[PDB]
Amino acid sequence: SEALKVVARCRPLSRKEEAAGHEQILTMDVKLGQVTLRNPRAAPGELPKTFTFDAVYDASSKQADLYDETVRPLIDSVLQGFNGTVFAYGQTGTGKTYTMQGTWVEPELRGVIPNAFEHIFTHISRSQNQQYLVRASYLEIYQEEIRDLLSKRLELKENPETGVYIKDLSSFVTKNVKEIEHVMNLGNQTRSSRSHAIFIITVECSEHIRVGKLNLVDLAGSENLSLSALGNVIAALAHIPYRDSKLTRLLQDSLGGNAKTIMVATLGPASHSYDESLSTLRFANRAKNIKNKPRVNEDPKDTLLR
Ligand SMILES: Nc1ncnc2c1ncn2[C@@H]1O[C@H](COP(=O)(O)OP(=O)(O)O)[C@@H](O)[C@H]1O
Ligand SMILES: [Mg+2]
Repeated sequence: SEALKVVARCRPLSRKEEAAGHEQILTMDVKLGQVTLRNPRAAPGELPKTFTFDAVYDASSKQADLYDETVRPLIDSVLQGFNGTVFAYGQTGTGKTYTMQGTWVEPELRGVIPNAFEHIFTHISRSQNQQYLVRASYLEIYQEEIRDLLSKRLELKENPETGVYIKDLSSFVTKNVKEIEHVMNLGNQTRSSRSHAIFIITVECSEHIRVGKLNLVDLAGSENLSLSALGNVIAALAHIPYRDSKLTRLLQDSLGGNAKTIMVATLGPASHSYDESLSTLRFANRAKNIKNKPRVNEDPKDTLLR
């Protein structure tokens, strides 16, 4: 058993936003993992609300910090045959994509996905007397239709032993960071604030075989039936209605199941979005009272897939 780990990230205030006359209202205390929100429409005597998380990251926080401190251990577990999930929840414009992919490709500015690639293949090539098979899949849920970004409309099936899976989901084998970076490139080329993006990395490992799955999820902006389903599942967990959306059926394991999960609550510092921030913080605050039970995974001799 283990708690869902929630962390907060806040992007900088923009010139554009200050030009419009918007005050900053989000403050963080990085030592204490805390977020504080001023209500710009607050009565005299009212105290800001403070939320506490496992870690917080503010405007001056760098991409490597967030990776090495919060996410790197999740990916080391995946390398040892655990299932892991990272997902970014937040208002459009607050940095879900910046966090997950990066907007820039340079090593210092990459997001969690391209760093996970670096991490994974460095480990592999440091490894000895051990064969790893890495496969990557890249899909999108839009209007509760699963689309395959690397092909199409795909269907969801729930078999007894194996579990919940997707029919005909393409899944490319990747020897390199170069090769797995090409897959993500072609996926992005096929693709945004209304859709959910899921990047899946599997690592079969033989020394005698383990398998770890990693879901790297960039959700639709919290402003959409799937965000509502996720809203209700979290609330029940913290009868869970997983079947109310394609998204919550897929993340079934990451939310009260067989996986290590990290939520990245992404926030904007500005006064025009007090209510959207509040909603995110409250949601991130429920999420941290969710308990998963991650196990290490066996893998059959026969894992032949196309
Ligand atoms: N921490 C950050 N530091 C610098 N720029 C950021 C940060 N977070 C977001 N941005 C930038 O602000 C914009 C919004 O980020 P994005 O990830 O696209 O938001 P979302 O995907 O949640 O809609 C992008 O241009 C992005 O490059
Ligand atoms: Mg985005």
